Amino acid sequence: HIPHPVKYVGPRRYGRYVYGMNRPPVLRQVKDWIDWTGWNSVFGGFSFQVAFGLMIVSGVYLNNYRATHTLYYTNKPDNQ
Amino acid sequence: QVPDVFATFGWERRLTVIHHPGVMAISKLLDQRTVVKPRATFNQELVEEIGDYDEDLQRKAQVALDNGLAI
Ligand SMILES: CCCCCCCCCCCCCCCCCC(=O)OC[C@H](COP(=O)([O-])OCC(O)COP(=O)([O-])OC[C@@H](COC(=O)CCCCCCCCCCCCCCCCC)OC(=O)CCCCCCCCCCCCCCCCC)OC(=O)CCCCCCCCCCCCCCCCC
Ligand SMILES: CCCCCCCCCCCCCCCCCC(=O)OC[C@H](COP(=O)([O-])OCC[N+](C)(C)C)OC(=O)CCCCCCCCCCCCCCCCC
Repeated sequence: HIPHPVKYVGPRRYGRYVYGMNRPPVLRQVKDWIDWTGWNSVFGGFSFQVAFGLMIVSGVYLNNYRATHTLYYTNKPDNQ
Repeated sequence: QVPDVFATFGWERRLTVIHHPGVMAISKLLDQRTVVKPRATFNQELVEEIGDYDEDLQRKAQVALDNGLAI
């Protein structure tokens, strides 16, 4: 490996929990958590499903909608 | 004049080296955990962090820090 520094630049401590006072917004806390535990796991874990989902759902336009207007021999109506 | 001594470690598998008689005496003395005691010295930065885990210890640690006590 290559020795590198800890990349976490967020707040190292929020202070003692006192009935949830003087704490960051929820979304800020979620972001700090993922920063603290690493985004590499998030990207790695979600990558497989994102890829599969994007490909399957992309067929809604690439395979279904487009195709409806793809066949060049379909727009022509008979007896017209 | 300080003579050299053999210092051995391990019970069944024993490793022998040469060592200083005074350094070995200190080593065994520090093994007397009931006699020789580790003591903590605080600073204001670390005392504040203690409160995040034990509020009572923070107050007591602050007293020790204010008096410069190794406790
Ligand atoms: C205005 C806009 C208009 C529209 C424009 C549209 C443009 C296109 C949009 C689409 C996007 C294009 C993007 C192109 C560039 C992408 C560049 C990029 O970022 O890619 C990299 C990105 C991530 O790669 P990376 O950067 O290497 O990852 C970084 C990591 O963080 C690095 O960290 P790491 O490696 O340390 O990561 C963590 C790692 C750490 O791991 C390790 O430490 C290694 C461990 C290895 C051994 C593992 C042991 C075995 C596993 C044990 C655990 C098992 C648990 C699960 C058990 C399951 C039991 C059933 O852990 C893992 O990854 C593996 C373990 C986690 C669990 C694994 C679960 C199983 C996986 C295998 C199966 C996957 C398939 C599942 C299918 C479903 C289920 C059957 O990959 C992708 O995004 C995928 C490819 C994307 C390009 C192709 C897309 C094609 C389709 C596009 C269609 C789009 C729509 C088009 C519409 C058109 C209309 C006109
Ligand atoms: C709908 C069907 C499914 C239903 C079931 C779903 C099961 C999964 C639920 C997971 C919940 C995990 C809870 C963890 C415990 C949190 C405890 C707590 O209060 O923590 C406070 C703590 C307080 O912070 P702290 O005090 O720990 O701070 C640590 C110290 N510093 C500041 C240095 C970082 O903060 C958090 O909440 C941290 C945890 C955040 C975790 C967020 C995980 C999200 C999981 C859902 C993923 C959704 C993905 C959607 C698609 C995304 C696409 C890219």
